[PDB]
Amino acid sequence: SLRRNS
Amino acid sequence: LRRNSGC
Amino acid sequence: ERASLIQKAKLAEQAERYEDMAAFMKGAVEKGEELSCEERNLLSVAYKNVVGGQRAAWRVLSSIEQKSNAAAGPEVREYREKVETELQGVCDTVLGLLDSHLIKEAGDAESRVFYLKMKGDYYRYLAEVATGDDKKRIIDSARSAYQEAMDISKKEMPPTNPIRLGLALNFSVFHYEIANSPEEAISLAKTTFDEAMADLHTLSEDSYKDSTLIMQLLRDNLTLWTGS
Amino acid sequence: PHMERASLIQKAKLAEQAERYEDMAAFMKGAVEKGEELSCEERNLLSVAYKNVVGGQRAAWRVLSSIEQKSNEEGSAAPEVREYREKVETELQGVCDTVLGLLDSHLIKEAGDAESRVFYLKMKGDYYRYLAEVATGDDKKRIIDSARSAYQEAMDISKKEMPPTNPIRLGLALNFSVFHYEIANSPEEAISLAKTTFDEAMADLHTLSEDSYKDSTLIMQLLRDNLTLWTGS
Repeated sequence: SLRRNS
Repeated sequence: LRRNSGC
Repeated sequence: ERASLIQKAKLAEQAERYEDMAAFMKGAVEKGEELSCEERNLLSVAYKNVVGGQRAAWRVLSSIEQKSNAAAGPEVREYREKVETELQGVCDTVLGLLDSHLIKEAGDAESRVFYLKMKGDYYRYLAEVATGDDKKRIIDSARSAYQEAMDISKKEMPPTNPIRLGLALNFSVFHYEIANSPEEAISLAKTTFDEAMADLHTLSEDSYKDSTLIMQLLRDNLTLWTGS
Repeated sequence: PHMERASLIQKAKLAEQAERYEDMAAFMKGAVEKGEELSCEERNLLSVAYKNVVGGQRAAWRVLSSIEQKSNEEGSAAPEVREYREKVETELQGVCDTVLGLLDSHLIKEAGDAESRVFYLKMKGDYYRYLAEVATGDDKKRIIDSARSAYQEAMDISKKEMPPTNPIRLGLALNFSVFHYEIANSPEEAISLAKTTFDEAMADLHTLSEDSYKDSTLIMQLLRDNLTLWTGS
């Protein structure tokens, strides 16, 4: 669980 | 490969 | 002139001076000519890096600010407000560039989707920091751009198009983060991935590389959001 | 509002966390301008802030100047490189001039303690050395000398008042040896300074505490890395 990709 | 100086 | 501004933006990129690069790209846009695919990416990279750093900083400060109680003075709020205003100003600039010059009646669906994705994106950045009643309208301004871009990408582009893929990725992120619609987000990401998977066989070496890149970002997001 | 000293230092610490070194330097400049002496912690905030600011500018300037060298060699193709390298140069020069301004107006105090005087004088040498990296004119000689003087004045203090294991003494000698090698074009003087500095600190490592050892051996490794590079061990 790490920062969402964009 | 570059010379070291102040941190 | 324009040539020189593009030359200087490429030079600023090489020197990792994205603040300068964005400035040159803004000046190049302001010349009124259509940006070439290469030239669009220069503009996008420049501002992406600029806002990237601002957003990163703002997240750091806001986290410090929210983890109040373990100390928090007026400096955290005040300085987070400084960075916020600064970040908001950049978005406002990009969006200005987009309405004033880049988003045009009809071009190619690729440029067309790119600039509306871009519009959605920068409104989403504004939403990330938005706190007032403006939150509603900003969120909507981003929904509209992303949806207008969606409409173009779904008509004019195949589901394997990296621009279509990238847009859907960011719009799903918008549905999850900003809109607080995880169901809508998961579905968009799922559909997007599943549809591009069903057409991967057709793609060439160059095409495949760009498409599967974004497909992995979609898959990584789906894994994170669904808990699997 | 909240632009009182403590708040400026608080905001400089916050800007550091947020990796906003342009902002951090601004807060530190404003904190210096309040007229109070900087604590060791405060000194480092100022140094880190400007080191990062100039760091990025120098990095950029080196990128542009190398491209410019390629553009002007014998048998290459057909101003933007020069113009933009000049923009970055002027910008970089402005920052050094700011740091040096602060050092001469507020930080360099005859009255200050040895460790702090050394710190600032090493700083005066670094920022003049940075100006000398981009200096091409007749000003190059004056700049080179202004850096030599500051490092030498700092050397004299560090050699009297400090042990050879002092990280501030070590750091200074490292930079001064870099000045000799790069700027002064005295590799023999540079190699010797770095060798002597390392060897003398090595002869005293046994005395140092847990915390002292970590900071000292860090700089000694930088000296060793430089010596390896310069001599070809």
